[PDB]
Amino acid sequence: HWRYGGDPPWPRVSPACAGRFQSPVDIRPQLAAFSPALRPLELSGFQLPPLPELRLRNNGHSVQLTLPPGLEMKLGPGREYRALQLHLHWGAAGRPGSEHTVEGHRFPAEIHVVHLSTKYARVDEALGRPGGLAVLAAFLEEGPEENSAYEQLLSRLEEIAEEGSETQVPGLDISALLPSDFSRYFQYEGSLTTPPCAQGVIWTVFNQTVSLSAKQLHTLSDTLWGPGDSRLQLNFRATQPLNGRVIEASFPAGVD
Ligand SMILES: [Zn+2]
Repeated sequence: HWRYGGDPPWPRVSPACAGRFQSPVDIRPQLAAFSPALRPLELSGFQLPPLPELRLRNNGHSVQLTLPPGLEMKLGPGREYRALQLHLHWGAAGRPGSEHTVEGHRFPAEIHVVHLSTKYARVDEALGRPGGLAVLAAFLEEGPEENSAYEQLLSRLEEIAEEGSETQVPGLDISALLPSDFSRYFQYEGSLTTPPCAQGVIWTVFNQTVSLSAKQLHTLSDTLWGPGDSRLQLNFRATQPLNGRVIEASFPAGVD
């Protein structure tokens, strides 16, 4: 069972993790290719009613929320997706833990919403195929006040503190966990960021962050336990070389 960090490498057990087009990456906005074909993201069905409830589980590597059928996400013509699940990556006290970085800057945490192309019917069919999976990624930053949407999930972490434990949470507005600016993002082709590291994943990284209180960020990083009896912390993969890939930007960066 793979773990975050070390020692031992990931490719010893999962060779595809040594592929050339892996995620996450460092984003350098002044060097991204401006692409006016990248239009605002379109989501539908993300505002869920309270019932039915959704599964929330500590899998030892993250906390993962299973999404119900019917959430649709469109990256552009020919690029339509159904949402499957979301999960988080974080650091520890006084240490950030986002997966993507911007000019080498690491943010406190990161949310990933994983989607399946409408071209397939099962995740296993889509693994490794160009565009088969798409992930929406947003950075979580510290703001002054409590984020009410995130509190619906963060208040439930204590009951799933032990690795492998699960609970049920009321339906909520999944789009309220994401930034409000759907027009400004970066996009590139990469991989799953855990084994088996399958390539072909379309990554979309919002430029705008979401704000959580200091207490909420502490709740996220300090509540859960992983394998053995190590704290579930620093659960992010190191950034990977672009190897000639171009990151596109849906907007002009771009001055400083
Ligand atoms: Zn992830």
